[PDB]
Amino acid sequence: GTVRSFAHPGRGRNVARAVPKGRQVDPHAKVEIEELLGTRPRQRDLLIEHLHLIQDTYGQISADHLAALADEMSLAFAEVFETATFYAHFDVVKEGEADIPRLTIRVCDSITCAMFGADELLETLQRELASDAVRVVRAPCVGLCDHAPAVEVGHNFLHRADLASVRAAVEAEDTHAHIPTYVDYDAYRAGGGYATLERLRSGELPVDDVLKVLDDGGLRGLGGAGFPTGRKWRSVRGEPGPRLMAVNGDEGEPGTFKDQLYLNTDPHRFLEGMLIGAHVVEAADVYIYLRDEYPISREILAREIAKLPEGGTRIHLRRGAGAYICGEESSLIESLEGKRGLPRHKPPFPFQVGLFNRPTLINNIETLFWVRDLIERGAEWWKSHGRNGRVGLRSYSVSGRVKEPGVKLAPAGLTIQELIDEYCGGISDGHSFAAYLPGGASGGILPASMNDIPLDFGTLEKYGCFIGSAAVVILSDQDDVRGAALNLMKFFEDESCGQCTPCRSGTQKARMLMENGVWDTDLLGELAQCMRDASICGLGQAASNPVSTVIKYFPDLFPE
Amino acid sequence: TIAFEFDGQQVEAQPGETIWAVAKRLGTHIPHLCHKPDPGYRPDGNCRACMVEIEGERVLAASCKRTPAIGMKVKSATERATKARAMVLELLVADQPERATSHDPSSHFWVQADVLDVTESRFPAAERWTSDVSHPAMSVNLDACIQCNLCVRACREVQVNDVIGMAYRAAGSKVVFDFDDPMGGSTCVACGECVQACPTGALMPAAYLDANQTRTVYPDREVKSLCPYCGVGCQVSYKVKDERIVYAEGVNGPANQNRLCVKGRFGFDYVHHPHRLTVPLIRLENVPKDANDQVDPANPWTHFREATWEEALDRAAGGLKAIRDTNGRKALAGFGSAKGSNEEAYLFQKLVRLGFGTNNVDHCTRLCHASSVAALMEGLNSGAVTAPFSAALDAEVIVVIGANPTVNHPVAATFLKNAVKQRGAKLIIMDPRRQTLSRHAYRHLAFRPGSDVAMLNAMLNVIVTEGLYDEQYIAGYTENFEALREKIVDFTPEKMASVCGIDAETLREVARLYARAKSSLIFWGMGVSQHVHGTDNSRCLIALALITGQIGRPGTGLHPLRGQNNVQGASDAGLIPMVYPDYQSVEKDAVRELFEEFWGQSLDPQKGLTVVEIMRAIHAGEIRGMFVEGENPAMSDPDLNHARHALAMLDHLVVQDLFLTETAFHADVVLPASAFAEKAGTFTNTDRRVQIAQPVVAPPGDARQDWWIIQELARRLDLDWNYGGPADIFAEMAQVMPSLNNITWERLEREGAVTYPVDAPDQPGNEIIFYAGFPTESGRAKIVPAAIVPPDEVPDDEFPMVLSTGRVLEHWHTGSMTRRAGVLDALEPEAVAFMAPKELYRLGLRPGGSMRLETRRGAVVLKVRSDRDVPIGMIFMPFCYAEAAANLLTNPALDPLGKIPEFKFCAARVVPA
Ligand SMILES: Nc1nc2c(c(=O)[nH]1)N[C@H]1C(S)=C(S)[C@@H](COP(=O)(O)OP(=O)(O)OC[C@H]3O[C@@H](n4cnc5c(=O)[nH]c(N)nc54)[C@H](O)[C@@H]3O)O[C@H]1N2
Ligand SMILES: Nc1nc2c(c(=O)[nH]1)N[C@H]1C(S)=C(S)[C@@H](COP(=O)(O)OP(=O)(O)OC[C@H]3O[C@@H](n4cnc5c(=O)[nH]c(N)nc54)[C@H](O)[C@@H]3O)O[C@H]1N2
Ligand SMILES: Cc1cc2nc3c(=O)[nH]c(=O)nc-3n(C[C@H](O)[C@H](O)[C@H](O)COP(=O)(O)O)c2cc1C
Ligand code: SF4
Ligand code: SF4
Ligand code: SF4
Ligand code: SF4
Ligand code: FES
Ligand code: FES
Ligand SMILES: [W+6]
Repeated sequence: GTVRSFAHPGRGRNVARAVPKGRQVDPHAKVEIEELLGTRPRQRDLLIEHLHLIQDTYGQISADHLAALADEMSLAFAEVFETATFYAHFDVVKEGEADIPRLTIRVCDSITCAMFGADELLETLQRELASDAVRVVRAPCVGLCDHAPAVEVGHNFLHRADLASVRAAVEAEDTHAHIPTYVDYDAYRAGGGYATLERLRSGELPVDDVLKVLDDGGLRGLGGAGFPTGRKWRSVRGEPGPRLMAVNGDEGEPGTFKDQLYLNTDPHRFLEGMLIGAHVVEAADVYIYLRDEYPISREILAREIAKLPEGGTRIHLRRGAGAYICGEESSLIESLEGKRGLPRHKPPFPFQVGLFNRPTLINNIETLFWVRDLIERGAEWWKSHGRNGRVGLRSYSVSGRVKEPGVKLAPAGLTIQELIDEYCGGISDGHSFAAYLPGGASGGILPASMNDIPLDFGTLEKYGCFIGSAAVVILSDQDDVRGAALNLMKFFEDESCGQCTPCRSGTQKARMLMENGVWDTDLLGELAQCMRDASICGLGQAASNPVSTVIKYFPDLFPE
Repeated sequence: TIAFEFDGQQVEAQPGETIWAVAKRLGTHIPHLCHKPDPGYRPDGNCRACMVEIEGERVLAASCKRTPAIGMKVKSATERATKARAMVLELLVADQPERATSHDPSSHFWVQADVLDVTESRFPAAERWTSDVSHPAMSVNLDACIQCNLCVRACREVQVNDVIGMAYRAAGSKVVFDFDDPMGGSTCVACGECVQACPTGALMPAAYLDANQTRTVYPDREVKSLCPYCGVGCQVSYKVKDERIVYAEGVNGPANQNRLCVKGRFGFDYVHHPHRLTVPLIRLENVPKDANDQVDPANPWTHFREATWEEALDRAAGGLKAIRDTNGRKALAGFGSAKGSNEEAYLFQKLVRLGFGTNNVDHCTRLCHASSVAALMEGLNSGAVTAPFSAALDAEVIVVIGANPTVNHPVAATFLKNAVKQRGAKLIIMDPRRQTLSRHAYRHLAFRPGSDVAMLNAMLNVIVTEGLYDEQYIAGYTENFEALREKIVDFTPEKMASVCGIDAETLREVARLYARAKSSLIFWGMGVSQHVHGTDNSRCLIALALITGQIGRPGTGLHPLRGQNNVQGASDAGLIPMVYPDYQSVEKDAVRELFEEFWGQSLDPQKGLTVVEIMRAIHAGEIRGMFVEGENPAMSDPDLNHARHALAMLDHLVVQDLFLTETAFHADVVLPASAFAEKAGTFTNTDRRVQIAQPVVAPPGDARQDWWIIQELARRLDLDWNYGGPADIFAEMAQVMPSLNNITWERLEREGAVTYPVDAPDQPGNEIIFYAGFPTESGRAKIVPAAIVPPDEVPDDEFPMVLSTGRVLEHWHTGSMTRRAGVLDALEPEAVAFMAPKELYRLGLRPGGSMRLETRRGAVVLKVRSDRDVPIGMIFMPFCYAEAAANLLTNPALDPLGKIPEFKFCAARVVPA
């Protein structure tokens, strides 16, 4: 009794809360995630791997499971949510939202596959096969440009896909990766493999002889930047230990597919060069960051790594979740630490402050692939190759309007005419050479009149271009040059990490300005200068190259 | 210093200084959006509006982010840099809503755009997210967001409330709460830090916008004052429009550094509530007094009639004087306020001791930290904290026991979280309940309620036996350690693990971690002190600090948190029965004669009664008249049935309050006083910081200043007082308070805050004390061993549940102020109690359902909230709800020494309702 009550106006809102503020962890969800995790650690740097485990187990990441994961790892809700939503392959489903269909089909819509009708193919598959159990979505370049158009069914990538073959895969439940035959651990050792690494560990081959061969060899970074490898290995060594190593296998530049070829044919050649560099800089752990779109490579590496002897360096294999920006070395570091892939500011530089704020060595897959050959055959053998005054060997990923697309292992410094005619079989019939992209999406667009420029590190900077990862895309007369520029801008608009204004907003405004029929080339000129000068990282600094070069070198397309 | 060249001039830069800071110090202002030059905000360098040109670099550099180096050459006026900054601003302007009708047309963004002559964009607009007005205090309109991340930094690194994140990618990057949930239904605690940080108006106080999310209300003036609620002592800037406070912002005070909590930022509204008393009231000479009496504050004419100030003052003083001159001087008592100023407390205790002629003066400190104070005086001969809460940043190990600082001292808790996040401090929480802070704790010990002594004695046993103590400190600065070494034998972790519920390995690990650290700091609160054995718990904590030497150095010491905004200052002014001002004992002849010469009147030499003793004496008919100012014992006293009986038994009760509170129901005369925001005076915070308050607005109607009312009562009690105002009172107090040496009203006005004790009028005060010994007779602290004592009332088959009482974030004590503040009322509208979900399942209840709570002393009915932080076998309930008053059930049994009731433990039964 004794109602007493209270004259305070809260009686209008007088419904209170049945639970504390915010969403609440479900006891049933906690048990399910705890068994799913098992004996795995709960450190922050395993967050993305744990997100993969939930998405693969259930086909989606429900808010119930996500909330349970945060409680397990002692993280806040916004911490796990902001991380998961960064990556394109994670589907977060909140309460009352539609579930993700069991099977997902992804149609590449990047530059090379679009030239072979990917836009119509995606429309057909959405009209034909999309249902309550099949979902059809666009995807950026999946490193299959020489087999365009490329479509992924589950984990199974289809070469030269069409309506009939894609429907065959769905009916046959052919949704898994097809592992090919490759050079395995025993065949590698029968060919003298790992002998060079053994000499290094014992001490018969001095570390100083490895660096001398690299510096005299002139090996340069094949990830695109071209920094000399021997000079980079020395710098990481100079810093106080402990030291770490990470391999960049996030091959995401549209038109680049060379790294996939070497992983799927001779994995142990890559693994030896990685282990040699790890010994030179005395790195205990090596992290391998492999892109999500390479399921065949992921399976091949997992088996071969398990075949290695009990060495002094532990190998960690990590898996991406779909982000082009994660190839940038500092953004790759943030992803390995379990966070959003946002590039860091410099200074300091990654070789001084990197993974877990330790001196870290980052190398591309192809750069480490050639380390064994450069030592066992000498620096003189490497420098014997080259044309037009340039020195070295290069692997050009060539696609487009050529008869024989693929990876060409050709001398550095060739011209596009020489590359097309001496290694690609020439322009395909019913087409005439019109334009080419020397460095993939970010390298600019050039007319066929400029077919006499050697393609090498540092030679394209005169014309506002760069070789990058040597992704060469060939265009013909039946290829809108301004349409190609809009495709690249749409790629950069989607792939921007969103950190800084010139890139996050500049790519959006540039895309909207290019979809009008008459480009305001003066306003686009001023915008391009701002993005080059003020963007934080390489993506924003190069996103305006396709617009800038098309305006400059194709004057006949823009009426006054 | 790092000397370099800036814009063609030779300059020198201090270490750890950015190019933007150098240019600003030298007068050259560079535009900035994502950089906020205020403490705690690390530059991020993402908006790119501050770009400068550095010679020998390919691209431009962010001046707010880069520090200069020897030989560098920086240029900011070049066409490249100016063009880039202008283009960044133009890109941002493209997406902004139209300025004249925007959410803040005078935002920092628009001022920066004005400086750069950018008013329109050549770039097309994009349609962004919609408005979110789910939270009653703040409004979210992300169509004006520029993605600067200042709110993310505010929530995650400054406050570390961990609510906001930046979720998606590219131009779709979006500020989100939790899983992109509405703000009103998220984990947001409404501290408002993000609102203060945001430069665009995307986040605003809801009171500034109309129904269309435009046209920020524009205050006429801003006044700098303090927060009226808790002992942290935040400095606040009140925004006033049409003589009404509409909003409040944080100020760079030494305690808070621009940070606030929800009560400080949004809880100012109670001063304008329609229930504010405006005229004196006199009880009608027809209505009897009853314990179950009820008066409607909106309509008090059922029991009262309004009176002139002269008539009401005459009635109050005449009743008191008649009781004094007929029944004797010991038949009177007074309850002062810990929420008033130091000057008002001094005048109140002077009034009691001279007009009433007795030492029966006390306040809520008797219910707060009496046992802790008793233990500390027995040990160190002092009751003060030995370090401020900001010393947590220098502490390797931080211990929080029996305190819930993220609810009851939130700004100090933000500094603790800063220590954990940025300095690697290891936090150990000892509390039967898990808390929001527990996720950051290195260890959370969740021992059984009432068993502090067992766990602390096990830790002391581990330290003593394994030889982890500081022998050098013990031999030289303490005494009586041999007694402890002898006593502690029977308190091994193996025996005590079952008693405390914490495994022996955890106890050993925590003891080693505390003893071996370079610096350890202990905080404790009501969970330790509010038991019949609270003095034992405090003795254990003091022994832990003494034997390991973790006291008297930076990052070390003992900090029992001060609850009310001015409990420390009221205690210093002598508003307690056993001492004169500055803790001078009323029993010593020398002190009594000094004060008899100072005040010119003989004084009673016997010690007074405490709050609970006073209530007992009222219930027995020994005390006849009472004067109460700024206290609500009809809700805050234990065992409210008998307490209200005692209050209704009085011959004459005078109440000086802001509203017709539950205590004022039984009053004979009610005198309307002025709130904190209407007065001037000095207030002392938990860190011994004396700070000055300023009047923001005027009192409503005919309400008067508290000091003026006390002066009127004294004058009618045959005392010749003539004080101009608080400053004169301060001078008189400083004449007899040596702790105020070198602190004056002028210095306080000029600086705003001074820490005592201080040795010069130009030097800062001593934050750390006891570095050279203790103010004992021999200069050494005495170790007093403790023994296990059971709670007064323990559960049985009749009453099987353990009942504990405490506080919630949005409400204050009895609810007299916070339930009259609109935002706080909206956040917590109904009376609720907390219980573990498994207990709800076992008892047959559902979340949000009603239940009947019963002890041997009373019964209530209220709603139930399911909470996984509450242990099995416990029910937790705040005492701020008049419809279900928690103190109707509590045990009035007292600690034998501290004389504090056992609010934190009693036996209850729960049934569905
Ligand atoms: N929002 C808000 N803030 C306030 C106040 C308010 O009313 N509202 N009041 C102010 C005042 S005057 C004061 S004194 C302070 C009080 O501040 P706190 O000391 O934080 O107050 P409580 O929440 O009562 O603290 C009790 C804590 O001890 C735990 N506990 C319960 N039983 C035991 C036990 O046997 N042993 C131990 N070791 N712990 C136990 C409880 O579960 C809870 O975590 O807060 C001040 N700040
Ligand atoms: N069950 C249980 N009981 C408890 C506690 C507990 O934890 N559990 N805690 C105990 C503790 S630690 C404390 S401090 C006490 C607090 O007990 P109280 O101090 O009685 O609580 P308040 O609600 O603050 O008291 C009435 C308030 O009205 C306002 N007010 C009244 N008159 C005036 C006036 O003239 N001027 C101004 N400016 N304001 C005025 C002030 O806010 C004043 O403090 O409660 C104690 N009781
Ligand atoms: C936007 C962006 C994307 C990149 N993507 C890749 C990539 O997919 N693979 C790669 O090896 N390097 C990539 N890089 C280069 C790396 O940041 C880094 O320079 C490289 O891995 C170093 O390779 P190296 O050690 O062989 O020189 C990218 C750089 C940028 C700015
Ligand atoms: S340039 Fe683009 S990708 Fe690089 S940090 Fe800025 S927004 Fe992110
Ligand atoms: S008001 Fe405070 S708790 Fe709420 S989102 Fe803003 S910073 Fe975080
Ligand atoms: S809400 Fe305000 S502070 Fe937060 S990112 Fe947007 S503009 Fe910046
Ligand atoms: S922490 Fe305490 S002093 Fe600061 S604003 Fe909140 S209630 Fe007021
Ligand atoms: S695979 Fe479609 S463009 Fe590379
Ligand atoms: S203010 Fe320096 S980059 Fe935003
Ligand atoms: W208190």
